[PDB]
Amino acid sequence: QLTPTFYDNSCPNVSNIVRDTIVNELRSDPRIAASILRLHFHDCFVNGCDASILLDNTTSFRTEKDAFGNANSARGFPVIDRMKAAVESACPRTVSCADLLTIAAQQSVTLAGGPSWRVPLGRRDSLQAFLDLANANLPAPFFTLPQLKDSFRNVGLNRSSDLVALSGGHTFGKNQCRFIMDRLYNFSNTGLPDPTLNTTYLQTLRGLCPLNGNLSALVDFDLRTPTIFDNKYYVNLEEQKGLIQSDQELFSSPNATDTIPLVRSFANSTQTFFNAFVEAMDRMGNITPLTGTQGQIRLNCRVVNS
Ligand code: HEM
Ligand SMILES: [Ca+2]
Ligand SMILES: [Ca+2]
Repeated sequence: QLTPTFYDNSCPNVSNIVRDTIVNELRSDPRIAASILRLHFHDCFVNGCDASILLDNTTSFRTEKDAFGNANSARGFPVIDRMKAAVESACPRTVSCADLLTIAAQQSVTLAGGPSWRVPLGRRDSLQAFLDLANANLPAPFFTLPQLKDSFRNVGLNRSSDLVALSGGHTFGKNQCRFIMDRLYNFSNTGLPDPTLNTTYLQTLRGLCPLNGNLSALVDFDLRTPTIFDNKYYVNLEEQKGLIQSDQELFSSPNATDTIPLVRSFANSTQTFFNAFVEAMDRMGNITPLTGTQGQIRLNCRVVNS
């Protein structure tokens, strides 16, 4: 069983070291908090939160960094290396990369203005990386609501609250133009923009992402508060201003009978959202962890101990 007090004796300063690292990084890179939260999400959805995503290529297995959902998208790896080194200095061979990334994600949310809580700890590091599983398990922005639900259920998160609350991670961070081009100019081969996208916002997005333009250009997930972790993400959905298809479907999908009331509840109360986010975050953080003597306490998050 994972427990929040796992390192209270072996490394009481772990959370503070993680926090300090993120605070320093945020000065030069204001997007790092969002990036780190996403790394934890992509770690947990592939064989569980086992730091498998942090592993680099080997001649025996490919890195998850080359998965469609990670390649030229996932970032912050050097920052994780930095805090790991700092933690290894303070507490040699004690804190796993899996736990480190989980704490990093929580501290990132808190630093961005979100809720503060102690995440369960005790996870251990994987002995391999899973590229094929990452390609299969990571959800895509073009997924329909049924597909999004399927993706979450596939890894162990059955609740619509899990999906709606965790999607709130898009209350900050960036998204490439490439992922919304269809919504803007030719949605589902209709030759028309996605009808669930507010027409005024449509114009704004088209200006940021012109047809035949730079597909790697970045746009804010939350037009209200781009870098603050708050419930504004849901207010946007209510006005048909979710950025990607997967965001707006939580409110507009024909299959959203169960998700609409959740979107409204989170848009109506910060407390309700934050409570749900922490609950869902801990559930995601409890996905098939290696514990006890299983796996290792990786010294270098990029490679398995030898
Ligand atoms: C429900 C399905 C989800 C889909 C389809 C999805 C899709 C995406 C896409 C397309 C991007 C843009 C990547 C890029 O342009 O490089 C992204 C970014 C992001 N996602 Fe998600 N996401 C989902 C769920 C989540 C969850 C559960 C979290 C965390 C709790 C999360 C947190 C983030 C953050 C913070 C960013 C910004 C990262 C950065 O700016 O570096 N996402 N997501
Ligand atoms: Ca993983
Ligand atoms: Ca926000």
